[PDB]
Parts: sequence; C-alpha cells; structure tokens
Amino acid sequence: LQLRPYQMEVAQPALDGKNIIICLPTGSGKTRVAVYITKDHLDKKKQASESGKVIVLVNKVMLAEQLFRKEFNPYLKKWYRIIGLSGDTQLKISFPEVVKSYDVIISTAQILENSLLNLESGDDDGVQLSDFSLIIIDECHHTNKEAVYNNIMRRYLKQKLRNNDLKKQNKPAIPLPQILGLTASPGVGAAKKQSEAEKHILNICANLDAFTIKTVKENLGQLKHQIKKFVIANPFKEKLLEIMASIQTYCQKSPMSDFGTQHYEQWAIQMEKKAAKDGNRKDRVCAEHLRKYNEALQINDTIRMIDAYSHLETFYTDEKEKKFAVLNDKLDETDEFLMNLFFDNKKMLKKLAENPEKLIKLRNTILEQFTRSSSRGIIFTKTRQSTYALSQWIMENAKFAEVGVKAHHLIGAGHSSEVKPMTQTEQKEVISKFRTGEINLLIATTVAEEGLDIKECNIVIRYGLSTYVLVTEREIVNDFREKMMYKAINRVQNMKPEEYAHKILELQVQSILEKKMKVKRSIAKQYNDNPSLITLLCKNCSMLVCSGENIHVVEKMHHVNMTPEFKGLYIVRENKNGEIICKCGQAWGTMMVHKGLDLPCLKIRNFVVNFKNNSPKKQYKKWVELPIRFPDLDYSEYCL
Amino acid sequence: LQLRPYQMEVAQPALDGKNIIICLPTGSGKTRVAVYITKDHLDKKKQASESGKVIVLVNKVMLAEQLFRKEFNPYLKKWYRIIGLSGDTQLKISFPEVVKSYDVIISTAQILENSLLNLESGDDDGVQLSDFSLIIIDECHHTNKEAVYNNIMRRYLKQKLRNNDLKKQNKPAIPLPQILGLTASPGVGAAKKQSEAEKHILNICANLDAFTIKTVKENLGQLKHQIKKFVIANPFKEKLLEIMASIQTYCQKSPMSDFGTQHYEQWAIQMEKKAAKDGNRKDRVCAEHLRKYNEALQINDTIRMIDAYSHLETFYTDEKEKKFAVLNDKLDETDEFLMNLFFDNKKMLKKLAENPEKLIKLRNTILEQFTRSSSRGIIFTKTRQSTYALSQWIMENAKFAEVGVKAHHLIGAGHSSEVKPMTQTEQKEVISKFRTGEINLLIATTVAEEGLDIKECNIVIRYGLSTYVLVTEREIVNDFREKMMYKAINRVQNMKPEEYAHKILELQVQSILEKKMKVKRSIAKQYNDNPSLITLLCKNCSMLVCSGENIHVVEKMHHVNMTPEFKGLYIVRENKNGEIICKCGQAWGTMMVHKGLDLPCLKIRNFVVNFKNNSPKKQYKKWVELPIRFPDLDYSEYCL
RNA sequence: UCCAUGCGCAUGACG
RNA sequence: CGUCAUGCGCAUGGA
RNA sequence: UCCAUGCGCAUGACG
RNA sequence: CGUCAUGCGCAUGGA
Ligand SMILES: [Zn+2]
Ligand SMILES: [Zn+2]
Repeated sequence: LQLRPYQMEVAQPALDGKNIIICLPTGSGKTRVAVYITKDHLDKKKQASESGKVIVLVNKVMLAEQLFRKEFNPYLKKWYRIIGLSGDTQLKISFPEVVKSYDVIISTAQILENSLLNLESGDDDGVQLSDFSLIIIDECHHTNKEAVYNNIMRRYLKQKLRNNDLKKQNKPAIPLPQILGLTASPGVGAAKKQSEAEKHILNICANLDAFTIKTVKENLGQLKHQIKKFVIANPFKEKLLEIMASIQTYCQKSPMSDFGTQHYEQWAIQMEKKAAKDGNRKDRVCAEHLRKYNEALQINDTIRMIDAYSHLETFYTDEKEKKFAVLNDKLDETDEFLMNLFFDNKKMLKKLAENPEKLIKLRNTILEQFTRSSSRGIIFTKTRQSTYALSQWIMENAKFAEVGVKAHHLIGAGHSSEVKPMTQTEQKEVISKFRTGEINLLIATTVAEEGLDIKECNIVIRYGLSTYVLVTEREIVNDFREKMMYKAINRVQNMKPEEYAHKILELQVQSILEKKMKVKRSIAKQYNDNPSLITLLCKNCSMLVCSGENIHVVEKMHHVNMTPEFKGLYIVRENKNGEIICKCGQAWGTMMVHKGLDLPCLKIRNFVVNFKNNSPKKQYKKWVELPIRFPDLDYSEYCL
Repeated sequence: LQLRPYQMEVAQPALDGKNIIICLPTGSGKTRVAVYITKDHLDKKKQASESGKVIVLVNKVMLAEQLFRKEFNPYLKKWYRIIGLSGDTQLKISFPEVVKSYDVIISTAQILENSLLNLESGDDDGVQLSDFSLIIIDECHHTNKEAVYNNIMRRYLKQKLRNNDLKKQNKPAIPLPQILGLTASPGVGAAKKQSEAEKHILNICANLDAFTIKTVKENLGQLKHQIKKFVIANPFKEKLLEIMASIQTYCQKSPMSDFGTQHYEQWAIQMEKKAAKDGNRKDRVCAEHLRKYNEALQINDTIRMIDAYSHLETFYTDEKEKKFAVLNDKLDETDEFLMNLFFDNKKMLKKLAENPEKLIKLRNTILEQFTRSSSRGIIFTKTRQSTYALSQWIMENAKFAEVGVKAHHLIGAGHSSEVKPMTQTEQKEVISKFRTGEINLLIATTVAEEGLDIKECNIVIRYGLSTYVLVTEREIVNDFREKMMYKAINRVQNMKPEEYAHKILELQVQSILEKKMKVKRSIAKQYNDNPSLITLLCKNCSMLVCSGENIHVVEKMHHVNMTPEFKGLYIVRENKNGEIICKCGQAWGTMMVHKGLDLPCLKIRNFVVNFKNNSPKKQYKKWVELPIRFPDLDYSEYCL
C-alpha cells in the first residue's frame, strides 16, 4: 500500500503512538492515509502479539457504507476481519461480540455510545475503550460540544486523569488507546479574533486529547496540482397586510413589531401560550391564524404568491373539513369572522396571484446561465417547501425544457416541518441519476452541501442563504474566518509543548467538571413521579378532556385513554391511522391500531395541563418534560 | 417401564397435571419420557375412571410413522388402543370416530386442524379439544407464529379465557386438557439481546400456555456421558457480462446495481411487471432473458460454468422448439436479435467452458479428507440443481471412484423450482442405502439437517450456507445465539410465578386480538365475486385471449376455456398431458384429459388481466388473488 | 408404486 | 410489503 | 422497499 | 433561555 509523500509526512507522527489530528483539504484521499495508519498499527501489534483493534467512527451511515465498499475492505480483504456496522443495517450478532471478533470495525458513534451506556447500566452488554487499541474519528470538527464524539471522548479524558492519579500514587494504570483525528477543516465557531479562534482550536484538541495538529507545509506543490465569485441580480402583499391589520383591530392586539419577521411570529407564539393560560378565545385561535399569515408573508417575500395561496387554501380547506365533521354527529363567532374574512377575498386574491418577484429575476439569471454549457447544476435554499415550489414552477416554464434543463428536488429524511420527507433510497437514486445525467439540476436545502457525493458541478447557486453564484457579504466573512482559522492553526502548531499540555489539561478539567454539574442538575430535574395529579383540557375550548389516572401507556412511548367515557367526546377524520379531533375542531391525536387494539393515541402539544394544586396552566410540547409517570397498560383489563 | 433419573425429574411436574414444556438434547430419548407420561396419565384416569385420551402431534409424517413403529405401540401394545394416523396413509374410518375410539392417537397437526374447522363449518364432522384429556407436541419451537401448532393452541387459549370469565361470573366451566411440550431446543429468533430472547421464550410459553420450562441442571453427569471446527479453503464471466451490457444498451435499461445479486433479479422482475402493464416488447422478453442470464451468473459463481451452459442450452433449445412449432400450422426482431446474439457465441462459450472455481478447490479438500477413513460423509448446499451438478461431476471424476467414494443426491419432494422432485419412498431408500453403506457420501439441501435419521457421520461439509467443515463466521453467531438462549432459559426458569403468569396472560391476549384483526381483514378482503368483468391477454403479445364469461371451472381447482373460438388460437407441444403455447410462443398451459374431456387448462401466471373498468393491467400469479368467481362447468352442455 | 394439479406454512438471503 | 432459494404439510385427480 | 411514532444532537437566522 | 428553519443520528412498531 503505497503512500503519497505529503500524506506520508503527516502520517509519520501517528506511527509512533502519538494521538494527533490530521486535517487535509477535500480530495486528498485522507481515507487511504487512515487505512495506512490502521495497517501499520495492526502490523506493529502483530509483531508485539497484542490486541489490535480499531473503531472507526463516522457521523453518517452513508460514510460507513462508503468506507466499507471502497477504501477499508478492498485494501484489507485479505489480512484482517472487517465489518461495516450501522444502525440501519440489520445484523445478527450483538456489538460486544463484534468487539470480541472483527479486528477492524467501521461503525457509527451512537452505537458505541449505546453499548458503553449499557455497560454503565444493567443490560449486561459490556464494552470499554480499553478493549480497543486505536480510535479513528472522521469530521472531528463536530467534537466541540456535548455531541456524540465529545460524549465518547469525555469518558476517555476522565479515565486518563484517573490513570495519571493512579500512576503517581499507584503502580498499575488502566491502558488507554491511541486516538487519531481526521477532518477537512478544524473550523472556527463564534470567533471574532485570533484569540477566540485559537481558544476554539485548543478546545477541540483538548476534547480529542490531541498532541499536535498536522498539516502539509512542505509538499504543497503536488497538493495544489491535484486540488483546485459572487454574482447578484406587491399589491397582494399590502392587501394581505390590510387583512392582518383588520384582524388585529378585531383582537385589540399590539404587535410591537413589523410584519414579515421572526419577531412577530415569536410574539404570536407567546400570546398563544398566554391565551392557553387564560382559556380564552380570539387570542389563541387568532394567534394561530396570524402565525399562518406571517408564514405566508415570509414565503411570499421569496416565493411566488401562488404558493402562499396554496398554503392558505390547504389550511382553510382543512378547517372547513374539521368544522363539517364537527357538524356531523355550529360555528363560533371567531371562526365565522375569520373564515368569512378569508373566503370573501380568496377569489380576488387568486386573481391578483397570476399578476407578475425574486423568482422571475432568478429565472432570468439561470436561463442566461444555461446557454454556456455535459451540463451540471446545483441550487441551495432554506425551506423544504421552497424546493418543491421551485421544481414545479420550473417544470411549468417551457424555456427550461426547451434548453433541456431537467431539475429535481432534494431534501432530508427528518419527520418534521409538516412536509413529505425524502427517504435515503430516494436520495441515493436521485444522486445516481444526477451522476448519470437524467437530471441536469438539483435543488437541495443542505444535504448536497456535505456528505452527498456531488461533484463536477459547474454552477452552484445560493438563493437566500466551478462558477459560484449568490442570488438575493457572507462570502467575505467566510473568507475572513477561513484566513483566521489558518493563522490560528499556524500559531498553535508553533507552540511550546509544555504550555500546550497545561492549556489542554485545564480545558479537559473544565469540560469534565461542567459535565459533572450537568449530571447533578439532570438528576435534580425529575423529583415528583406522581401517578395522577393533573387534568388535560382542550387548549381552544377550555373543557375537561382527560384525568390523570385514566391515561395508560403502550411501548413506554405512546399515551392513550382507554376509558369508554372519553370515547364519547372526540371525532374521527381521514382524507387522502385515522386522526382524532375535538368537538370544537381542535386536533387531538391519531388512532393507532396496535396489538389488536384500536387505541386513540393523543399528543400533548395540543392540550393544556391543570394541576390538582391549582397551579397555572402549562404547555410542554413533549411528555418527557413533566416528571410525573403514568402506568403501563395491562391487556388483561379491557380484554373482554 | 423404567425411567431414567434425569428424565424422571423433568417428567415429575407433568405427573401432577401441570402443562409444561420439556426440552432435552437430542439422543436423550425424550420419546420414552412422553410414553411414560402418557401411561401414567392414562392410569390416573383409569383410577378416576374418566375419559383418557392423548393426541400426539408431529409436524412430519415420518415422525408419526417412526413413533408408531418404535416407541409408542411396542410399549403399549397390550393395555391401550393406538393408531398411527397420517394424511398419506389411507384409512377406512373418519377422524371423529377415531376420537370416539383409539384411546391413544399419533397424528399430524393439520388433520386435527381440518377436523376442528369442519366442526366450525357445516360438514358435521365434529371434534373438540374438550374430548381429549392431554395433548403432546413435538418440536414446540415451531409454535411461534400462525403455523399449525399455534393455530390449534390459539383456540385453546381463547377457550381458557372464556372459562376464566365463566368461573368468575358463573358456576360451570368447560373442561380443558393438559398440554405437554417437547423440543430439542426452544430456539431463539430475530434476537440481538437477552431481552429479545427472553421475550421470544415468553411468547413460546404463552402460545403453549406452559407453566414453566424444565431442563436437567442436577443430573448432567450421565447426560454428558451419553451425549457427546470451521475449515475453509473467469474469462467466461466477463464474456457473458459483455453480452449483458450489450443487451442493456439494446434495451436502454439502467440496472442501478451490479450483476450477480438478488437486486438485479428483483429489478428485472419489476421491469417485467411494468412491461406487462405497458403491453410492449423488448422489455418483458428481455426481462426474462436477463433473469436467465443473472441466474446463470449466480450458479457459475458457485458451480462449474458447464452447468450454466446446460441451463442456457435447455432454455434456448426450448425457445427454438417453441418458434418451430409456431412456424408450423415468423420471428420477431427482438427474438431474432437475442437468439442470434446467443448462438453466435455458444460454440466458443463451450470452448471456454472446459478451461479450468470453488468446485476444484472443494475437490482438492474432499479428496484429501477421504484419505483418513466404515466411512461416512455428508454435504450441504442450497439449490436442488447444485446437488445434481455435484453428483454428476463427482461421478465424472475418477479419483473419487478410485478411493471408493460413492455419492448420491438428495432433495425434498416439493413440486417447485422447475426441478425433478424426490419422492418419500426414494428418500427412504437412499437413507437405507446410506445406513447399509451402498453410498458413502450424501448431497442434501436441507432434508438431512433434521427429520432424516442420519447419524454416525464423521464428516459434515457445508458448501455455501464428528468433524465439521464449512467451505466458501456464521458458526460464531450460531454459538452466540445458543449461549444467549441458554441464559434466557436460565433466567425464565428463575422468575416469580405471578409475574410469569401476568406476562403470559398479556401475550395470550395480544395473540388473540391480533388473530381477531386478521379475521376481520380477511373477511374484508374479498368483496366483489363477479361472474365476468375481465379479459385475459397474452403478456408477451398484448392480444385478446379470453373473455370473463367463456371460462369455466372443474374440481373448483382448474380453469378451462371450452369455447371452440378459443381453440383456433393456441398451439400444442410435447417432448420427452401436452403443453399449450401461444401463437407468439408464449406458454399458456396444459392439456388435461379429465372425465373424458380434453380440457385446455391454462395458468394465470403467464397472462395479463384487463378489467372492463379500464383499470390498469395486473399480474397475480394465482387465481385466488382476485375475489371474482367463475361458474362451474356443466357437462350437459358440450356433451354432444 | 408413479404422475399431474391446487392451497397453506416455516426457514435463510436480499430489497 | 416484494423477490429468490430451500424444506414441510394438507386436499383433489389419474395410471 | 414503504409507512407511523418517540428521543437525542448540531448548524443558521431572530428575540 | 425562547422561536423558526435546516440537516443528522439512534430506538420502537407495522405493511
Ligand atoms: Zn376543543
Ligand atoms: Zn402471445
């Protein structure tokens, strides 16, 4: 396994047992450097005939799969055992056994963290860093806070301090493994001065217990040989603002801010909370409606107003369906007022919609851009909805199709934001098409920025964040941060070893003590653990919905209300298991058909709590917030 | 009937009316334990002078025959009545009468299940678990899902819950029988942790309504006295891959995966389905051809390429015969292209075939192995075709004959996979020869693994799955699973009785409610039951083949088309009742000469459906999938 | 004893 | 939920 | 392969 | 400390 010279120089310190960091520009193939380090370390242990283990940690499963497929296994098919562990891949043997075998391991951090926790717990599945003899970490820049990498390494730091104390006062010391570190760039965060950036670098080193940073400052020639611009370009709004002012007058609400900013939205949420604490109308409901209107304004500021019309149409059609279902099996004055205030203008609002806008300007830019050019293209943005809007809008246009510009959307897989997520398989398929060429342009929020193997891209356009385009100053600050980070690395590399040791030791002690106080506060957090001390009410209509003892739990994850008395209250809806709404139209939850039972599961976000101590109402957004515990459902009862 | 001490201890709880499980290592003769339990129970009932019945259930007919021949009858020839019931043995008296007589019964589960269903139905042949006073089950580990054992025992669980309700609210309770359970090992399935294995064990106990598990933890000495290693060792491929790439280019097909994996085959099947939904060529036909090529690649990866040549030769010779028959009484461009692309290389492909391979390596291993050694040998594999290939190939070699190694193939009897099945009689004969010694080595897929009485085997080789050999990590996971299962049993045995009762009760309720939802969904499945609403077309050539009313049914099992108009379409073929093919060469079905009528029976796999509602085309693979029903043939019509 | 057909079930691998 | 392989069981019919 | 749920983490903007 | 957006990871369950 031949190694490049610039790679060779940086790798040399690690071959001597030094736990260091190794940061190289993207495209330099530092993965092969890690493979060489691994092979050399395992050969050294073979010569010494000792436990040779490596645990490669990557924050994304895609990276573990790629490393198994391309770099580690092919180069080590013959000598050693390898396994591409991950959480999504179903294995048949537990993790401790994988440690007892499979000399070389590619995994994901939180799996190892879970195994360590189980060791600390009573699950009896044990594993310790002492078992491993070397640890390799990818994207070390994420080891800056209580993330998984730092959570793993803090245990190692604590054990190292205990080992120092034992050494000084005792003969035996628990062995600890070597620690390698890889990263495209150490990064700088919340830095305004060289001093702050240097403090950040020292913090990263202390978290990784590194000895020194390593870069290539002598063989830059072939590196530059292998590794190789900012361009910048209504009546519907005021009509909607008029409606907003009218509803404010109807509600006697003082915004204190303008329309189309996070300040107004935050105030709306705060007033919604207050209204829920008062059990009053025209405040909570109007708070939600103003939230929706402000969202419409914000999207219109960057997206065609047709999409704001679609958003409002979906919202009010859902409201109509809710009220119609309520009528089955009357309407409040507030609901009547708001719905009539909307519907009376919906048709004319749409009429305004078609009238011609950052969108048209961006179109004018990109159509001109595509005349130059194989062709490739990328677009960045913020919201998931914006991606769908741009995709369908560019599909509607005929000029792009005439040029042959085929575009497709791309987003993450998180189940949030009330948008259809994209699965990992679909992301893989889309990227494969992009490589093949079935799609000429990509629209991504942040996925294509890192992780996804997107390359040979001529155009990269950022819309509201190798030609580079930024449609809408941030590039200047980004370049300044890059330069400051490089200078900080240069300084830190050139430092007295003892001063560096003292500083990193102080930082390690600080981190450990902070974690100790975090543990103390977390333990002190939950203290009540009461069976039934509350009552749940509908936040819109301050009516009794549930008691504290009639609730039960399934899977220790879902909370349900089995009592027949409760079932006479809610209503069911479904369109395209089923959704559960109030008598007032407020959503309550979902009908889960689990274990041969039709459990009406409910969510806490949409209810309000009333303690038996008459304490003020509260909103939680999550069950775990309160410390009181509920009993687990017993199927013997209700079996019937 | 003397009983061994370790057997005595485990059997003791059952003598007190406890429904338990009894798992002992193979070779400990737990059958005699069951016989002792049966004799004691029947003697106890004789003393009480009540209905003494036992229904022994075994999942294989061979086991029932062996129990009748060796263990139950010989030990109970004198006192009680016994009968070796099975589905293959022709009896003269129905099953309910056998219950009314024949105190002790050895049978197979699905026979009892059929009788219970008839009781539930209107056939008037009745039988109930209340009739029996004891139930004995062999290989209880199969009672984990909706298999026959669990399907029988769920009725018992439901009846037990009804009995508890009656007891609490009423005086009388329907009697229920004792339940014994035998198994070599409870087994662990889909378990990665002690918790999951324990959950599996509890599920098995709930399905069997066991009181406790029982093992021998005190008399292990004589058990170990009576009851008593992993070894591990081209241009044709690329030539065929070149042809595959060429045909892909001819078809504009994007595989998205590599060659020689189930992914490519699954994609080929999906694209075949899509093509059938489009009624287009070069997609379905090429899908089948690529299926065959991928199968050839997979078998070549583990088998000599000569067998891949044989497979392709059979396929293309059958195609030539089909096209020649079509010419009797033209060829498509796609068929011409593919057949010419194959034949032009067949001779040179064979020339490559003889050029020297897991096969030669395995030969080198086994020839060396046979120098040690009465001699015995076993080989395991996956495919039925691999067994025939290995048998004929080892026959071709002269070294094995020189050593005196005689080998024979062995497979199951299922009528699937397009391979010649092996009959039960032939399996018995082969095993008898193996015991006698006419054959020194056996080649089996999975039959010899369990059920078949194969023993005193020095060598057991697994090729792509008391010396043990594994030619090609799974042994490690198997040992881990064994250890985890043993620990789970140890834990479950040592548990509070009331907690165990509560957990098993919850599991029983869960299983019953799940079955209730299954029944609901099955009832809701079929709703249409229409006489004629579809048309059948040939999937290759999207041409009308049959209407919905011209079809008729015989035996409520076969669907035929009596209309003369249909007969003018198809063609007949036969080589070595007859087979029916299309005008395009597509296979349609078989000519069944039944009840003095030459019915042209057809299969649904090879046709495509077109609803009268213009719904999209569909593929079913089975008639029962659609709910619409067809009329039964009336012989008065067509009698002529 | 052999042959043909239909239905159901479980295991393993893969997606 | 789908694909492949393997094994098993039951129910019909014929020689 | 798809769907639902829960939990945790980081980044950016804002207050 | 709170709000919004984005992305990621893990753990359950079902088809
Ligand atoms: Zn309400
Ligand atoms: Zn045809």
